[PDB]
Amino acid sequence: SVGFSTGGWTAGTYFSDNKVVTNQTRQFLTPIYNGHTYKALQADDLTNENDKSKWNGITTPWGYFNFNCYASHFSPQDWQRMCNEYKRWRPKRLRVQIYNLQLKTIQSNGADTQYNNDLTAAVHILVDGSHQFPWAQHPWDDTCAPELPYVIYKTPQYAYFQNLAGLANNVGTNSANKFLKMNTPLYVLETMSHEVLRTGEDTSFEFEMSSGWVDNQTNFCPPQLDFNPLHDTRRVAPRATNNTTQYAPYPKFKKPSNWVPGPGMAYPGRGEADGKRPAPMTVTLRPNTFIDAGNNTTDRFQQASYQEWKPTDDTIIGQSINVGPINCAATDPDAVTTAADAEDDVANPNTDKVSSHRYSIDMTRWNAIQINVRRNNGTPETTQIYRHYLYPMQAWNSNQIDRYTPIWDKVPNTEWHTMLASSDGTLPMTHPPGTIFIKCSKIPVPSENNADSYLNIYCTGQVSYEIEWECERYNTKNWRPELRVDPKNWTDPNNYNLNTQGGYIVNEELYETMPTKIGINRVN
Amino acid sequence: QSINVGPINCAATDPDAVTTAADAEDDVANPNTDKVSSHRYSIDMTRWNAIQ
Repeated sequence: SVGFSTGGWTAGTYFSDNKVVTNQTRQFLTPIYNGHTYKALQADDLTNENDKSKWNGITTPWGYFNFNCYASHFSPQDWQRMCNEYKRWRPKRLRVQIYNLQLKTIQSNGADTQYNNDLTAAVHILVDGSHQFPWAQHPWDDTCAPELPYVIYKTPQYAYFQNLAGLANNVGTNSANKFLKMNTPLYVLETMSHEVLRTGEDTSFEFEMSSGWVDNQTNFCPPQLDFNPLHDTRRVAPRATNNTTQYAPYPKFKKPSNWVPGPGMAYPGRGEADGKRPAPMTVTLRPNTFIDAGNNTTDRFQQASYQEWKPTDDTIIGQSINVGPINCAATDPDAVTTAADAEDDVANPNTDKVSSHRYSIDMTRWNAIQINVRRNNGTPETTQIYRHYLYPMQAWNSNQIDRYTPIWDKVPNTEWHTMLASSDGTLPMTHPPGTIFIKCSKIPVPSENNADSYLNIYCTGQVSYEIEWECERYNTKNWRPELRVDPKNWTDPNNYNLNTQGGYIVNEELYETMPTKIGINRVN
Repeated sequence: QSINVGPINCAATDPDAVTTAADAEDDVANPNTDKVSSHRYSIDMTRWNAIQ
């Protein structure tokens, strides 16, 4: 009833050979969002020249839970133990419980604000498990459940994309412009069946997860260098004299390999001080039936070549498609393109404060690739491949991740996709755990004039979430001891600890990395 | 050797009209530009104009 709890606090991590189970409970707060209504959100009004986008979408009264991050499921201790004791792991399933719900009215009496509970108020809880709504979740959003278990979790508001103002507009006849505008979808969560719960009710959800592995081990040997120098190779290298070729054997310590360095792009980005085109890769969209108005009413394109339309810089900035990290097996951009978790004062350099995946010592990831030719006049020349695509006989490893990395990303729903090897370290999965949407019930109050007037309320409760992790211990024949995740290298010995104000101390002087793939060697 | 390969455009949308065309007779007397069939009409957002 009203005086019975619908659950209890569940916490702690279980370790075993084949599986690890994490248990977290958070007290959460859900307010009223967006005035209980749906609104269009147009970035052209919200932005300015420093960062401009034509992004259009819908903001909703709903909010959602986000469990996607490792620091959400692992304490620094438990993350250390994962990295030290297991060669790889992946999430098998997620169980979420929402319970001990409280609905309070916010009512002002004089200057005081009084908080009384409405025992008959309800909460809307929607789970979209088949992903029929947009999936607005960017993996690096700051909306994830809090790291410390005693911190309140404010649920983020849900909003999604509709169209690009430059592409979708009223221009031309039988044009991609109107069709993008006509065909723009609208999603309202009240059109799907969902639960409504009062204080005595609770609910639960389970999600099966299929994905690739997070690999904790590193390759000490470049696959090209794994050979025995004591012996000759039968294979001979060409030597060009005049119009003929003379052959000589490769040296014992240089043996040609069948194995090609993995795909990679070393592009840092423009490095500009604005927010216009910050990513290494930007993309522009021009449907072939698109009509350019020659105004600001549409995107702008000049034809550079026959049947080629080059976007203007404003068009590139406007469509705001930013792609990164794209580096894959190239290691030069690692520090610059993977960075996160930094606030910019500009007063003090955050260069070493920022987190990035730069710390991998793996030997399958390349600085530079050189191709070698000889011209007719006898001049050898070598150039480098800065964008190197998928090619037969490539083998490589993912970059390292840390505890502040998001766990998963959603694979786009499309006909075709290539192998899912992420540069940011997420595990792409076709169906991630379904989003749990939460909304306070809309309690209307009578009004003399016609007006939308409701009762100001909010929801508080406890969310318990649990992931079962499939893991594997390592065996090695290595004689020597290996690197492990440890505090010894920290600049600041007092880290992941509390100060006298209650502040949680993380990475104040420098970013202290607790990365995967630090020490465990696998043989080629 | 007369080896001709097309359409190769795949996800690039600029060649769509020009490289996919078919079902046209050439009199040259009247323009067949709009008479010809091609797959140019997709509004899909996964296919790109340009990559920078």
